[PDB]
Amino acid sequence: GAPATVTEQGEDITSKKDRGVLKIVKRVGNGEETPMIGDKVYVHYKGKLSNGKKFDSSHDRNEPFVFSLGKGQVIKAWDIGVATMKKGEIAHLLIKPEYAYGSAGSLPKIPSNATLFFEIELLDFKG
Ligand SMILES: COc1ccc(CC[C@H]2OC(=O)[C@@H]3CCCCN3C(=O)[C@@H](C3CCCCC3)NC(=O)C(C)(C)N(C)C(=O)COc3cccc2c3)cc1OC
Repeated sequence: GAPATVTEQGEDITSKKDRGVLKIVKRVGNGEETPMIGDKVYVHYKGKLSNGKKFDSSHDRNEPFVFSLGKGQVIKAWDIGVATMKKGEIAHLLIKPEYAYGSAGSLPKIPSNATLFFEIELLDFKG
């Protein structure tokens, strides 16, 4: 499945080069601009525990998810990952626990020491 292909083939997009955030581009975006630190970002997403049978279904797929990039409003992996995405891009991210919920997790849905998998679609961004 996609987590194994991303662990196998994914690009390391970390500063540390610890393969803690691994990326495969699923749909090539528009042009060359990526969102910048402090921009509002608008995405759709699907997340799961990387071992997980199905994507989590507990958010509205219609409504864009919105956050301010690089401001610690999301797990570290998203501040890293989304910054790399072109408008219209769909990417896969495979994330080690130190770029997600670490030792604490976030019970019940996210256990301690959880590796996560996302599909993200970058819809738009604005300064
Ligand atoms: C700076 O560090 C953090 C900042 C914010 C948080 C709160 C959780 C945060 O969730 C996320 O960052 C990620 C990525 C953005 C989409 C939602 N996130 C999820 O982890 C998913 C998760 C993926 C694994 C499968 C189970 C679900 N969570 C969600 O999809 C749900 C709907 C379950 N969830 C509670 C939220 O999306 C709550 O809304 C958020 C809004 C902003 C940031 C976070 C969550 C946690 C942080 O560190 C642990």
